[PDB]
Amino acid sequence: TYKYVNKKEQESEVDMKSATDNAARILMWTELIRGLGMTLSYLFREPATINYPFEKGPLSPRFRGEHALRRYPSGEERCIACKLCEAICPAQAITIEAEPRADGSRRTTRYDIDMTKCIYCGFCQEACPVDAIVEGPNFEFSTETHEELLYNKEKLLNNGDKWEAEIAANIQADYLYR
Amino acid sequence: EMVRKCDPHIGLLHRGTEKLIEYKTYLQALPYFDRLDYVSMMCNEQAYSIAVEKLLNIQPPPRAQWIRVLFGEITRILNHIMAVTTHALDIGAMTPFFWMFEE
Amino acid sequence: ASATRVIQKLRNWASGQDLQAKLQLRYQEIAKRTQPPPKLPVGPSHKLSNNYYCTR
Amino acid sequence: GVQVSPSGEKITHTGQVYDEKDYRRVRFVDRQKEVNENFAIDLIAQQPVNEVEHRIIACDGGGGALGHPKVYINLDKETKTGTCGYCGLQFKQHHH
Amino acid sequence: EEMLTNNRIWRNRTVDIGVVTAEDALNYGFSGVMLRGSGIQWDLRKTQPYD
Amino acid sequence: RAEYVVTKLDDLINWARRSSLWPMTFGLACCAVEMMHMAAPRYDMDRFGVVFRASPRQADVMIVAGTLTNKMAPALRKVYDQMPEPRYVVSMGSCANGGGYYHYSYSVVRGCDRIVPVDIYVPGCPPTAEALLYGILQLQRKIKREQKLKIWYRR
Amino acid sequence: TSVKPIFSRDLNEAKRRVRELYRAWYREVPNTVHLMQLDITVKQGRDKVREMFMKNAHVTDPRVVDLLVIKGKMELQETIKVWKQRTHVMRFFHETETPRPKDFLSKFYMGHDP
Amino acid sequence: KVSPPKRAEMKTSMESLIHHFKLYTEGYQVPPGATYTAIEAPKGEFGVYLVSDGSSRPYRCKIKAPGFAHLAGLDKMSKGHMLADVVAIIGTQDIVFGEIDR
Amino acid sequence: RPTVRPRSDVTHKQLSAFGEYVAEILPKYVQQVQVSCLDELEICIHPDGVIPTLTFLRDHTNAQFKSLADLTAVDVPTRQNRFEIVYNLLSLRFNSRIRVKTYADELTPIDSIVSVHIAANWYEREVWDMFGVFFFNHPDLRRILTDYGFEGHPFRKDFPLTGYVELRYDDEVKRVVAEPVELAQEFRKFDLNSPWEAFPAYRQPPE
Amino acid sequence: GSDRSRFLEGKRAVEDKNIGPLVKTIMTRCIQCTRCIRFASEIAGVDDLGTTGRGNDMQVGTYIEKMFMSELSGNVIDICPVGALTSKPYAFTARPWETRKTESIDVMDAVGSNIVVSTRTGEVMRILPRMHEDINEEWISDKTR
Amino acid sequence: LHHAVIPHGKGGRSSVSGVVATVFGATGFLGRYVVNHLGRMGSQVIIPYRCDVYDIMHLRLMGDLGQLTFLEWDARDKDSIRKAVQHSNVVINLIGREWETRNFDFEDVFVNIPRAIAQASKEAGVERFIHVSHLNASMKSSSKSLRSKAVGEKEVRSVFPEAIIIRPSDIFGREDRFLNHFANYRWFLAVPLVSLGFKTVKQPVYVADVSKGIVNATKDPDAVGKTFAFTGPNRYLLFHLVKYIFGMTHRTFIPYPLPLFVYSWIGKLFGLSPFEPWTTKDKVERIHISDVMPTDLPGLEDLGVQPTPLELKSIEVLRRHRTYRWLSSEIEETKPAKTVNY
Amino acid sequence: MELVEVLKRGVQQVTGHGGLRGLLRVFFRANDIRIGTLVGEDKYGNKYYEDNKQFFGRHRWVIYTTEMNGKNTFWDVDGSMVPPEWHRWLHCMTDDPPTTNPPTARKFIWTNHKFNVSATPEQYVPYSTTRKKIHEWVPPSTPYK
Ligand SMILES: COC1=C(OC)C(=O)C(C/C=C(\C)CC/C=C(\C)CC/C=C(\C)CC/C=C(/C)CC/C=C(/C)CC/C=C(\C)CC/C=C(\C)CC/C=C(\C)CC/C=C(/C)CCC=C(C)C)=C(C)C1=O
Ligand SMILES: NC(=O)C1=CN([C@@H]2O[C@H](COP(=O)(O)OP(=O)(O)OC[C@H]3O[C@@H](n4cnc5c(N)ncnc54)[C@H](OP(=O)(O)O)[C@@H]3O)[C@@H](O)[C@H]2O)C=CC1
Ligand code: SF4
Ligand code: SF4
Ligand code: SF4
Ligand code: SF4
Ligand code: SF4
Ligand SMILES: [K+]
Ligand SMILES: [Zn+2]
Repeated sequence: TYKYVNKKEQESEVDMKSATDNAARILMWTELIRGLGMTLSYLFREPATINYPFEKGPLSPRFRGEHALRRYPSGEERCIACKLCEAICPAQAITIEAEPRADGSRRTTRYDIDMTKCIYCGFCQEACPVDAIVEGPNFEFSTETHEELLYNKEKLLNNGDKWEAEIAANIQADYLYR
Repeated sequence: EMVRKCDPHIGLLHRGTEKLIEYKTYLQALPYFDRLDYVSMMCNEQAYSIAVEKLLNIQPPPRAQWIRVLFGEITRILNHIMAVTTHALDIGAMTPFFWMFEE
Repeated sequence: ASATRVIQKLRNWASGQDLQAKLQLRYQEIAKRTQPPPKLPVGPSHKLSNNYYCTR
Repeated sequence: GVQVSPSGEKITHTGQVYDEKDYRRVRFVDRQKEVNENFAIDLIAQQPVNEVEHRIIACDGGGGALGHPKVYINLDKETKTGTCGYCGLQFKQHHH
Repeated sequence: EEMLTNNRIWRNRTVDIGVVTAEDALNYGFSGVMLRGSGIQWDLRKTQPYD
Repeated sequence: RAEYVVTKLDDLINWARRSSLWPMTFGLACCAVEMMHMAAPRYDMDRFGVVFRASPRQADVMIVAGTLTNKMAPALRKVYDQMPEPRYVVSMGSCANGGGYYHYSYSVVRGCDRIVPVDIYVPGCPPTAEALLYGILQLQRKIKREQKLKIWYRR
Repeated sequence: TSVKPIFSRDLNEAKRRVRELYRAWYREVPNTVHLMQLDITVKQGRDKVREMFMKNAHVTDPRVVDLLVIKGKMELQETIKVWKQRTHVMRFFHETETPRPKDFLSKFYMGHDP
Repeated sequence: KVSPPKRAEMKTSMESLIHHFKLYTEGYQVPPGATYTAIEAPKGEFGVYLVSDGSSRPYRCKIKAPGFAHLAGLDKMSKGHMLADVVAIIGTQDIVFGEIDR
Repeated sequence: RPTVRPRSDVTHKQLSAFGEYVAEILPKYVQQVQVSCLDELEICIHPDGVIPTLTFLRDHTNAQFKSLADLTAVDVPTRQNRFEIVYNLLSLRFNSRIRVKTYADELTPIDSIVSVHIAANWYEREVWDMFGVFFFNHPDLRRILTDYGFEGHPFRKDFPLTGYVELRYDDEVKRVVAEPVELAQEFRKFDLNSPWEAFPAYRQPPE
Repeated sequence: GSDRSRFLEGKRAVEDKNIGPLVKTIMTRCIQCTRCIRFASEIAGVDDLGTTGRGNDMQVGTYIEKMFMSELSGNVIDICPVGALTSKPYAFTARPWETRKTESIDVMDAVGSNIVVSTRTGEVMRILPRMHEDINEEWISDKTR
Repeated sequence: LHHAVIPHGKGGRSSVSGVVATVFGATGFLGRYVVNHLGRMGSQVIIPYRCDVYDIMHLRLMGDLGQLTFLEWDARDKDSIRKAVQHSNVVINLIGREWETRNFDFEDVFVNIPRAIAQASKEAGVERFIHVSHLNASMKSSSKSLRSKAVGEKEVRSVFPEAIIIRPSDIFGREDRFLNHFANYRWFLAVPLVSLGFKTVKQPVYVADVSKGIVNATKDPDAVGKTFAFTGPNRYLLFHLVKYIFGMTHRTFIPYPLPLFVYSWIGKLFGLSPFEPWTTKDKVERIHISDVMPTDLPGLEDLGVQPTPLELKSIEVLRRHRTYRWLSSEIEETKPAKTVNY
Repeated sequence: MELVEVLKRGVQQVTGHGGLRGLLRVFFRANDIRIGTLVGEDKYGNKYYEDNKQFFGRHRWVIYTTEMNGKNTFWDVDGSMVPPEWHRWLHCMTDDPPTTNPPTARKFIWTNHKFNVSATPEQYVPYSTTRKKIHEWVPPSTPYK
């Protein structure tokens, strides 16, 4: 179906009272006064502004923030050097050079994520088969140099150790959907 | 002040999206469509998804289709809010911009 | 929501419309941020029988 | 456990320390080289061996879906413990 | 709508501005909102529905 | 003591320049959509004293918000150069930081720091408006740390 | 053998179009240098135009010569307007980059490049 | 073989893990062919002309943006008008330049 | 089958009948007519008949395709004419879509259809800018998406993804200057092709 | 194959072997296809590999602790379709989608066998054989591998 | 060579050139061009600074992702100098002032700081030390700055015996203090030259030429203790040079003979300033000291740099100082200055 | 009436922050005068008040500590000074503060939170964890033979 937005059905003819009403609308600026009243009501409403650094904006457990490498409860790193997160990374922001460790486990030696190249899409964390790489809730990690956003494995493991008390709770609240 | 000719030079946001898409896989090329029209992200995603679904000869489940329509109309409200309020901002009024941007 | 009766009357008259019924600040009617865990259904082709891939 | 090079900088869990004559230490001059103190190899070395009864033991990471893919380890060799490939957990058959 | 639609300043700014005929819109291939603004009854959600 | 008076005067001028930050009405893409979401009533930059000005002559910080194309780069450099002297640059989003999703494109400058000196990098694609406000406050702290009069006095 | 021409039947009128384009560029160089505040002189710009024509001056296919004329007309049009800026018109000179030397000793001293 | 399985099924099943691995490394192979899919986007008819050569990467992806045609028609709409109504016409055309430039 | 699309053999038959109709109306130019299993009609014509074919489809009474949806090019650099120019046309009267294909090489231009559809102006500018396909009788044919001094046509298959030059600010000349491209990362190509064929319906006969 | 599993039981597991410093054996993922057995019997001709047991318990390898070290012994790593027999020096370093392949020839043997050098990020990662029916057929020797 | 210093990589801006260099006057005027050339060819550049990070912001570009390491330093802190130079093949010294402050005078600036930098470089075992002196800073000169640069040249030679010593002439370029100084003479009534600008011969040299010479010196197999004279290709009288400057500026030109005694008085009056002085007594003395003929010293020609003439690279400096009437004038609108030989 | 009740809530807010010094402290640090239920007091000194009568977004807030990790954060309040559990509660991913539902304790979790350390000596600098991948040669120390 369809409807008209500006077409009128027939006409209301010409009448003295309707003419006086239109004349008063033109001369007395009635729609302008109406708009004044609308923004006056908005003046007397309560603003939606939050006090920013003390009241943060609401979020969700699915939120994609700063990347982190997680660990098992034993303390062993979850990552098993399988590289499919960098295979699925649409920006080619991950570099996963790897070799067998001293105990023979399959681990990484270089895990770099270029945060200036990353598009923050979560494909790595939804591709990871062991929940090693995650995108935790940190978003206030702006830096004063370009180099500080070129993360390596030490930086990512430090972020994982820093945010594990929140990342684990979010994954607990979220994993039944994914 | 009268305009005799308009010549819009574009390409100052041309980033070779089609070439990058042909260099990446389908799931990798999906979030480019979020950035084509960055006011109707779910709508562009739906367009690309329906194209790939038609090529794959598969159909999404009915719950997925209803969610896609719901977020399609959500994108439509977002885009028409943006269009109307920024049009009014270019005309000269900014209070509808602030109200509908809270929404 | 925390406005006096005189200010509410002034807002309603100035706007021309009732504002307390549809005010644009969310107070308590929204969902709780902590939700019970879900149990998502499995779709078709989880049948364990008569489910060969060549037929679908 | 972090160690200190004779140059002075710390050694990561993949020992990659810059040499004495390597110029790439001005990046650490007036700044720091951060090394994750919790070495996963030591943390998994100090984990005890699980005594189980069956010849084949199934391993997750400790959760149904929060762990790793569910694998099976065969503990037929009495000389060595069976280590799961995803975690570093070791299992030994309780043959008594 | 109350702030803009009946406002005479907005009406003087928008009415009879950028008038596109239906035939010109079809020839220029606008196809989105300019068609139904010029009166062309076309919407893909009604004519070629997908979901 | 001249050091104390110079330090307090420098703190005063840093307070003025950090309480009155006028970014330019200049964006490029989805990151600029989040920039005007930072202008939105929720995270009121005007409450912070941050208010856009259209001309670069009345601007203080360029918020590079979007993909800096090769065709765009002379325009961005000219606009930055046309600012008056105490000027800052906040790169916003992966495109302005290091190219991002279009890093290997033939037409994209791999980071706006190849073109203009960047003061603060804000990561994200897009960074949230909260994150951009975080970068703005971090810039305010950065220019609070500046000691121009003290460096002049010991010069 | 037996191809379709685009503007020119043979090489003579292709060279005629080349001469017309070169005349237009030669006339436009002083106006470009005056309008866009170029560091170069009029002699340098005309020598650069001659250099570009010379580096394209080894092709004997009429279609390719016509396409080069068309692209040169497009470049001349965006130089007639100020669509090209100072940076765009100074990109022809390569004032920043150091040219790679043509001798085997230098190309052996630096890089594994032929 | 098109959608990734659930994570629990991926961690407990062999076929699910194989398909997770292959979808997140290579991706699904789209059978070769070309389509033009048009969707009523809010700014207009948003079209994708997809050409697939049979591999897991698209051979060609043309994006038809409505704003391209609208801005091509901007000069026709701006006849007998001034700077202010040219600004109005730019506003009334639903224009975003990411989709126009691609 | 809840995971497979429906077929619509009725609209497949309708498009086949209309393909026969156009192919017998214009035998001078039509080289091939095909209808896909996705119910899309493609008509592959000689490049000389672009203007008559597009005019017939613009205003014929039974074929009112007055709206031009898309005009693009596909670079297939293994055939003799390496560019396939594709027109996607929309019929609002009959609620249909048609696709018209023609071919070109680097030295064979195609007549522009600006006299038929005005959107073809910018679309053919984009085709020329991205593929180097010249268009006859085009008003102000020039670049539309590349940089002003850009050399080469980047949507071609032989053009590199990163291009040949990159821009940076140089303080000595106080300009934005162009340099030969030097990546600090070197985009890693991935060989994501399975050595087993996936679709036996498209198995080509051996050479 | 299908897209799902109907298997609701526990999977078997096989203890690993120590066949040599070149071939790492994770025999849990062997599919009992006897390709290595046929190769080592016919081409390499050592007759050291075989099947011990019956049924689902049938295992591939040597019954004793045997050091399977002959020339042409990485070709079991080549012909094993699963990752039961992998290359110990090429342990966990790269992936095939990562590796760029350059088709070259071999030195330190005057046969001049055709090889593929799999590099990644400017570093030689692996040497695979090529197919030349007149020189080396499908396989190469241990020294060149 | 250590493996990270091998010059592998074509060209610059993303390659390794093995020219790890600590540039000490990088925050100034010649230093920005030197840092630009080093970062263009692709090199580790350590910049010790004492001004504001905002004042070094313009140097934060022209280096590719950590190729430029900025660190604070103090001229009275040997530990700061040592930590600046301890990882460097090459140390380049560009420290200088055109005036004297309350903390640092000419003797300290041109003697004590270069000696401390050379001593720290020698103790850290750097391979090359390039030190920028001035041409005709020989000895017994009329100005204190030239004598101080001579004494510092001797001190750097004594501490670091194989230090390259580069003596340019009065360097011209954008944001210089030579062409911009003579163009800023327009703000007064006339141009006060000594002896009407005659008997004073100068051959100014371009900034890009000097910086290219410094980069070719830090890569050159020769120059292991040599002294270079970086001069322009043409020698001009001072009157003809100032007349050419005002011709390119298109302002006006009224010269005025002023004796050097009262001109030094006026220079001292201008130099009495807490900010950067517009001119000083040492500045006018160096203005009216003639350049020496570079006879036996090598220069840009055998360091591989073609000296660009001022008549070529002059419009990019003096176009700022024109009015709107003469802003769009080319090179040919101004006749070149007469070149003397002497 | 309503006005006197508003004035009563106003004087409650004025005389609800301890004393005049506490009122001025919260007014010149947090730029608001509000009374909320104390639910926080974390280990670093952040306060974490809440008030469910306010609308969504202003119903939870933190008064930051004046000192954290040696930095005088009286005026330089930072968004990264919140430890992760209070970060989750403050950003409203859950309705449960980490006083009734504490997070799971692990030995590798940081016992001390660090804020944004950019432009500080404790900032992050990237490396190349590579171990050089190439060993050149060592010429002998004995001259000739
Ligand atoms: C889809 O496509 C796209 C677009 O399309 C729709 C885009 O748009 C687009 C670009 C997008 C952007 C650039 C985003 C930017 C955001 C917006 C455009 C929206 C935000 C809103 C606005 C810009 C409107 C703002 C509206 C307002 C009402 C704010 C008010 C602003 C003002 C300028 C007016 C108020 C004045 C001031 C702030 C300053 C006033 C103060 C002074 C000048 C001080 C002067 C006083 C004195 C000198 C007094 C001194 C005298 C004394 C005596 C004092 C004594 C002193 C002592 C020390 C003693 C992109 C990229 C895009 O993709
Ligand atoms: N420019 C010319 O015309 C000529 C110059 N020279 C010489 O070449 C050298 C470089 O020239 P130029 O660029 O013009 O010089 P500048 O005037 O630009 O200053 C050079 C650098 O010296 C630093 N500096 C000065 N005094 C001190 C100090 N007390 N402690 C620490 N650093 C200090 C400055 O740092 P900051 O900004 O922090 O103060 C600046 O970065 C100088 O030695 C100069 O004498 C020789 C011939 C001609
Ligand atoms: S979020 Fe996306 S772009 Fe970022 S690292 Fe993960 S896969 Fe790559
Ligand atoms: S982070 Fe996960 S997906 Fe990436 S290599 Fe490690 S285990 Fe694989
Ligand atoms: S970083 Fe992401 S959100 Fe920002 S401009 Fe680029 S594509 Fe858009
Ligand atoms: S070749 Fe591999 S899969 Fe086949 S029997 Fe041998 S070890 Fe098992
Ligand atoms: S990659 Fe192949 S061999 Fe390895 S575990 Fe998977 S199915 Fe088995
Ligand atoms: K194998
Ligand atoms: Zn395990």
